[PDB]
Amino acid sequence: SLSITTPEEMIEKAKGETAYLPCKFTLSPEDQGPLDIEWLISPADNQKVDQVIILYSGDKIYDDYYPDLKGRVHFTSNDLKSGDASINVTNLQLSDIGTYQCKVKKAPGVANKKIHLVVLV
Repeated sequence: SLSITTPEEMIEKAKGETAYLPCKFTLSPEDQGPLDIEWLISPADNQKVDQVIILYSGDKIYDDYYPDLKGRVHFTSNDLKSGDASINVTNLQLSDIGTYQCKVKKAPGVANKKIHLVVLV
């Protein structure tokens, strides 16, 4: 088991600003496997869902590799292993509106949490 301590919440920011989407987690004793973190986006302005935007796996970050939000979504912490899977989305666009899901796995534990993002003109 594994818990994401951030609550599901709605972040509202203005176009062109930076959105911080928190995702902080704690581990249970059996979570001894490799830390794996992913974020997915389900945008409001298209019917595509669960698209990967960022991944931490094998102690490497893959961010711009994923086309959605390329160049604009990055992990905020310099130590993800300390329990901080949060991300920043820079230069917010109206197309960024949607539901973002943080997925944290440290085998065998798994947890997920959704953050809703609204961008204001």
